[PDB]
Amino acid sequence: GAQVSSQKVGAHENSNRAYGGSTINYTTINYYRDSASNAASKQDFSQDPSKFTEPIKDVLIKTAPMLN
Amino acid sequence: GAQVSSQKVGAHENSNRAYGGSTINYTTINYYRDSASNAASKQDFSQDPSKFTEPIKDVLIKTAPMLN
Amino acid sequence: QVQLQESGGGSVQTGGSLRLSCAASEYTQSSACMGWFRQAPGKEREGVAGISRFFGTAYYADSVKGRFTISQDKAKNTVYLQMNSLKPEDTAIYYCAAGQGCLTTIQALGGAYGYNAWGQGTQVTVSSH
Amino acid sequence: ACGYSDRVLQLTLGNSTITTQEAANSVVAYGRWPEYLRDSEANPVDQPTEPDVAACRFYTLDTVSWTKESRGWWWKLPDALRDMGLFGQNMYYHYLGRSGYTVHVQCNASKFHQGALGVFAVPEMCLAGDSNTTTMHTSYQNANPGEKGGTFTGTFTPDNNQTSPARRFCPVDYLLGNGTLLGNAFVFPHQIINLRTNNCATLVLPYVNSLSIDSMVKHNNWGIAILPLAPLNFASESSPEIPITLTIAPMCCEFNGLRNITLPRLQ
Amino acid sequence: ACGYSDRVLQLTLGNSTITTQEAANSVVAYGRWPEYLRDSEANPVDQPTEPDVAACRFYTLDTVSWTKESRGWWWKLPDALRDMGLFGQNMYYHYLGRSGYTVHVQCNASKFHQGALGVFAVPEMCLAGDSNTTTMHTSYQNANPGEKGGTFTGTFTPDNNQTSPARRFCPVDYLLGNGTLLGNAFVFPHQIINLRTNNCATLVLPYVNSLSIDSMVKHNNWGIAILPLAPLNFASESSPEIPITLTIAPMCCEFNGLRNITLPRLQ
Amino acid sequence: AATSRDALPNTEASGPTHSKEIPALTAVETGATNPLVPSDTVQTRHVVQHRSRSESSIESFFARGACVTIMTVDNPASTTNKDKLFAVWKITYKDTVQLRRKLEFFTYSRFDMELTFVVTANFTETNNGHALNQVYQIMYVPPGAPVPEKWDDYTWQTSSNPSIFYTYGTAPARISVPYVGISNAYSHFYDGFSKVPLKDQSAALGDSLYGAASLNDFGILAVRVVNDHNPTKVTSKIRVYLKPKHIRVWCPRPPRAVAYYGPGVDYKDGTLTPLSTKDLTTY
Ligand SMILES: CCCCCCCCCCCCCCCC(=O)O
Repeated sequence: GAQVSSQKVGAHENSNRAYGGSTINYTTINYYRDSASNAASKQDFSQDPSKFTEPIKDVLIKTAPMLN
Repeated sequence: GAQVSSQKVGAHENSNRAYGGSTINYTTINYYRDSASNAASKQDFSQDPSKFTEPIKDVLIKTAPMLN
Repeated sequence: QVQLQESGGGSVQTGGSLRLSCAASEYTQSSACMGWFRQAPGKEREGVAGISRFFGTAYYADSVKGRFTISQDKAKNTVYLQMNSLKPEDTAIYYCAAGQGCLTTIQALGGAYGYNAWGQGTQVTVSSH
Repeated sequence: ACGYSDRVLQLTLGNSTITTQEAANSVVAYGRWPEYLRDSEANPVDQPTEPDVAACRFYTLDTVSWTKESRGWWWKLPDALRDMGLFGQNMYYHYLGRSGYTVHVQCNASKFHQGALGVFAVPEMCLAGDSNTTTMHTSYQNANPGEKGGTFTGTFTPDNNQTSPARRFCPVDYLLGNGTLLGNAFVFPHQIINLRTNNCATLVLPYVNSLSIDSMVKHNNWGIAILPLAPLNFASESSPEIPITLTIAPMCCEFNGLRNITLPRLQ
Repeated sequence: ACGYSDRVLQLTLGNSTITTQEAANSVVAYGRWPEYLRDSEANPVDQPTEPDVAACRFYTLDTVSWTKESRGWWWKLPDALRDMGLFGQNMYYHYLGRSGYTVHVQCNASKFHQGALGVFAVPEMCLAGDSNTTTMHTSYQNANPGEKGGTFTGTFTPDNNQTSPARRFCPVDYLLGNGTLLGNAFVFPHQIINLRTNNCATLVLPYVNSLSIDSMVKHNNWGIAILPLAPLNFASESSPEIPITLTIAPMCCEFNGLRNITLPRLQ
Repeated sequence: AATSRDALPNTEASGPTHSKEIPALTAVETGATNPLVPSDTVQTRHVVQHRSRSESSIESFFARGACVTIMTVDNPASTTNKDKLFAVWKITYKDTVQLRRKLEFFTYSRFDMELTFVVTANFTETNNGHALNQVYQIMYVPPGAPVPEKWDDYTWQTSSNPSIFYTYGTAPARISVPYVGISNAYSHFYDGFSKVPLKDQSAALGDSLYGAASLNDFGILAVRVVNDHNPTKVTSKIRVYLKPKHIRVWCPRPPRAVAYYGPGVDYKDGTLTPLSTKDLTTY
């Protein structure tokens, strides 16, 4: 029941027959029954700030006049 | 998500039905999400010293005259 | 910045005690040796006193050693400057000087070079009225 | 077949051409040719300034003299080109910039003259200062002498004027002014103007830094060190002299963050 | 549909953007957009200098004041940009060169202010001199005032100082300083900043000469004439004032024959 | 495709020769080192080489931790006059020498740093009183964050500053940090300054240190003994060891030949004598 995930490699070791290049992955294993016990996956998602930036009813075309 | 690598055998145990001969490999498992946490693979690469030794624009033929 | 706000402009006679203080409450890479600069309108701006943020690295200008001392409050956050036995030659506008990353006052020891936040300026006159 | 030789060369950058007959081939630092900033490596967003032939051409500095008692000579890039036509102008008006250079030092003598000159290109040629009281104490003015460059000395002289220090470099020759034996200097891309064989040294240097582009006004990426490896002698005279001249050319010159003129205090 | 209008405009050249809400469209002189020098039309052999964004961006001159007694104002190109950042530098260092420009004059008032300003671009705006003794007698210094430009007058004044003449222009307004009625001025590409309607005038001028490229230092290809067609009045006051500002941008800027710095005597 | 631990090329048999091919003669002025092998100058045999440059790869050369600093903290009595000692130390490789010079073989480098924390503790006052096992919190204060002023101020709460809680008597503390440079690589030598002194500015307003920049400012490490005032004082030292793993380097420089003098390249009088005495005609 292992959870193997990828690592976005930053600094690279002069290696590509072990480290460096060829996709470096990590393993994770949940030991507890309760989700509250698990570690943070950190594999999150982004969104569009619109709901805060453009909370306007009518579509905003940046090139057009705001007021028309 | 284990990483099994080889060992360049130096001294050999009077063994070849376990150790000594038949390719001895090792295992490695990444436990952390960040690449910065990983151990050094040590499986590196060499290059040609030329960029330091022969940084000359024109090809150096060792048997020919340097100056021609 | 840090906050640098100084006062203490008392025109005392030649041979009296005066205290100068500069606020350094906020804790950025905090004023290391700190710094005190005087500008004599005859000359220019020059470095004078300075004690390291944590350590006892206090540099003293040749002209002010012994008479002028630097000390501060590692809590109440303000930098004191005890200037006693005042000559008329010390009549200039003083300024406090934040030298951030302590190494700024470890490498060069004295301020001047590693100093990014500049003080306001207090006029001190030491005369024969 | 056609008589083509590595001693006889001619290089052309813009409306300027260099020609020689006593070359010792040509060096391309670390095997990398100068290049423009790649999209994958870029960072400032604004559209860059590429002056081309305008800035990218040969520029001749002020000639110095080689004699028996000279200890060496130095220059920094871009610094040594700060006041050279367009390039300099383009340097002073933009916050950032990058460039490569083809450095060509000239110094011919006679088949009766002798001596060897080490021309070393040292990326990040951070020289040593003159005080034993304060470190990293050399001022901007003294650090950057520009086109005239500076010299090395055979004896360290610590400044003892604590009232108004000199704040300059005191680069000892044998320690290549950096605290490291001149002997290893050969680790840097280099050539040797050994009078017998050659009259010139040509090195092509790409842009080298810890980042794609930097403020050339604040930071020098390459240093030019020229030290006599062998002494200068002629026949049997006591004080011979032979001039040395450096012509430098930026390559793949580009700049960003255009703004108002920078007027630094040089003195 | 989206509210797009000819009054509301924004133009961008380099790291500079102009924006307006009271425009009267935009004029492109003779229907020709500025362009680079074509191979079929070229003449100097050397590889040209194309500064791009470096020189080709908006440049704002010194603001002048419009009042009831102003007779008009004038500027020449490139002249009026001679000391503008890179372009000027690039002008002073090269023998030849060509360029187009997008001239944008600014002058807004109130819906309670009135007046009309004629902005005329006159190729080869050779103005008239002040002497009745000698013709074509205006000196270089007085001819080229640069960024500050010059003005027109309502009364001709002949210089009678025969000892040390003034040697300047005396451009009569109604004769558009050239001996031709201002009324026909409309033959030149133009616009009118009539306070009611518009706050600005935008004209795009291509490079115009009798030849592909010319010495911009010696010769001005375009002139900028701004004269109040209608007088400036506000409410019922006696001396109203409204500022006028010109921002100019070279376009397709190119130069050849790079050499040493030109240091002209401007005074 | 040549790895670090692969065998170097074998030396092959070569007999006598006499012709127009010139291996021995070249010209160093060109800046190129003649790439000769033994067979070019002497008659050799066929030899199957077995040795490899496994141990000299950049990785391997730096595959070790080095004491970078020694920090000092204590826990005195409550009745004390002088305040309890807390140590603050700016993160640099240049307080020590050994590690520095290795790093200095190159101009630029990229690496992920692994830090270890060996902690020592001792009694100082010749008494017979007692102390209870100590816990030490090593907080990392990055540039900008509030640096402690008291052993007991609000900073030690650590809501976003990385902090280590080390119990004395257990495995030394070890963390990892990625390539944190503001540049694309860490610069070991900077040929410049931070500020540009301008003409219409006061010299004072325009000065900066030569070779000093933010490229190297990583903040400080703050440490204290978490334990509250103890009747008999206890002294302690945290020795930090830095290992640059997953390392990459650029531009070789000659190694420091004269003892260091400050974080720069400067050297002092009378240290400028690295080589001893040796006559030209003796072995
Ligand atoms: C609590 C753990 C601390 C985490 C933060 C560590 C701060 C990063 C500092 C890394 C740079 C060290 C300086 C040496 C690099 C160099 O040789 O230039």
